[PDB]
Amino acid sequence: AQSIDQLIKARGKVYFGVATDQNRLTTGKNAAIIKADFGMVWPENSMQWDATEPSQGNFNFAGADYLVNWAQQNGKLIGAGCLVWHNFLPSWVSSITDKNTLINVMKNHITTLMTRYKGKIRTWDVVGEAFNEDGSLRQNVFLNVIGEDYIPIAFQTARAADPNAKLYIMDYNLDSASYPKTQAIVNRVKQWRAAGVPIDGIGSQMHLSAGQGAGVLQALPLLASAGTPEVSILMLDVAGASPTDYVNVVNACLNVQSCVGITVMGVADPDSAFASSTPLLFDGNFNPKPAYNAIVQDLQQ
Ligand SMILES: O=[N+]([O-])c1ccc2nn[nH]c2c1
Repeated sequence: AQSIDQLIKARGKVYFGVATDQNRLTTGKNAAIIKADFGMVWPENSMQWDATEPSQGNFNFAGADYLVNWAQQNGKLIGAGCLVWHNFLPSWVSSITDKNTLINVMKNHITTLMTRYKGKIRTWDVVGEAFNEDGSLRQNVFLNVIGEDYIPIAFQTARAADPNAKLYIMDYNLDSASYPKTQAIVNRVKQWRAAGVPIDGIGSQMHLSAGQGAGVLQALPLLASAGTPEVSILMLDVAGASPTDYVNVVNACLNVQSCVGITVMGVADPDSAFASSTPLLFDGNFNPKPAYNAIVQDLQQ
């Protein structure tokens, strides 16, 4: 067996996933590789705020429907996001200056997207990139205008929109247990859960430099100590694609009982935003790279 999704499921995890979108599925060998080797897809761009709600209350789902329908057509799980973050955020939103207006805009955005696909989506990334590197909360428009309540409200709204989905907060630079940001998200998530915020998961966005895989072995169990039902690895790529870095990340998930799976940022190196760092698991000829084969070896029993 050569599918890393099949192999990780045979170790008891839920999926090995990949980010994609209509533009990828219509070209190259992406669809064929995803069908063969991955068990879950995420929309890279098509579910982000600027794509789905380019003006207030005016929604569009052309790309998102394409991806969701492709996943259902091909028997793949779906993760989607990000509902509330500063990236891909239209200026019409970040121009809002008052709490109630932004709350209602945010709630309508969450509810409309999640209701459209109710029951079909495994995981929603509800809040993203909410932390500064020092562990304080990032002064995005949601924090600046709503205040700290925005995170409780976002999660409570998402739970109502689709109670079947696993609701995640996600961030990057959570890759060392000694880094302030990693410690802060754990402390805040534990506080938020004790306050009744339904945070089901922490997702670690792992855009890694060479050699950073080893730190994840202790960072991931730190993240899991916040008490969420789940943790996951998102947006994974590694500059140089060292088998060692990738195997370390996989082993971290294997060693964390609440880690449900791993999502890689793309399929083939030339299509990565970081293509020249050759950071993915397939080369430009769509052949599996040494890191892919090292994952296969690590997961086979
Ligand atoms: O894991 N992912 O590659 C991924 C990509 C885009 C997203 N938007 N929200 N969550 C996401 C996860």
